[PDB]
Amino acid sequence: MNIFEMLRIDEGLRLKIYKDTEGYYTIGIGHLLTKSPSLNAAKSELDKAIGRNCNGVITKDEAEKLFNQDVDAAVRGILRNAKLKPVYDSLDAVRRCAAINMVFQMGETGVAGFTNSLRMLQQKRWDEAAVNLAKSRWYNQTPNRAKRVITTFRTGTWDAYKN
Ligand SMILES: Fc1cccc2ccccc12
Repeated sequence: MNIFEMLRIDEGLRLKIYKDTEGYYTIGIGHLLTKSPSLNAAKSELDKAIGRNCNGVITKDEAEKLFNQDVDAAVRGILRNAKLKPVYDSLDAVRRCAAINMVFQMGETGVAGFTNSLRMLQQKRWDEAAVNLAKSRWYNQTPNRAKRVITTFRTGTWDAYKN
C-alpha cells in the first residue's frame, strides 16, 4: 500500500475522456483536463499533456505516466506551501498519503478551508480531526471516498483500502 495504489483505487482507470464527479473532462487515473464545457478544449489539453494527437484516447502507459506526474505535483505543492508543509511533515507515512490524496482531488485552493482540520491533525487529535474533516462539501459530495481518506487520517492504517 502506497499513495499510487490508494489513488488508483479512488480514481479508477479510464483510457478515454470521461467526466469526473463534478462534470469536468478528465482522463486516465483522475487527470483533470479542463473545467471548460468544450470537449475540443479538453482534447487540446490532452494532446498537450501527452505530446501527440490523441483524439481523446490514451494508452495505459500514458495514463500511468500522467498519474506519476500528477502525484508528484501534489507532493511538491504541499512542500512549497508554508501552511501545508509543517502539517505534512508532522505526519507519519500513511497519513501523508491521505494528505496527498486530498490535494490530488481538490488542489491547494480546495484544501484552503481545511485550516482547522490541519491544526487538529498537527495536534494528533485524530478523532476530532476526523469529525471536522467530514463537515465539508468534500465529504457530502464524495462520501465514500472521503470516508476512506478520513479513516486513514483517523487510524494511520490502510484498513479502509483493504476492506
Ligand atoms: F495534513 C495535511 C497536510 C498537507 C495537506 C493537507 C491537505 C488536506 C488535509 C490535510 C493535509
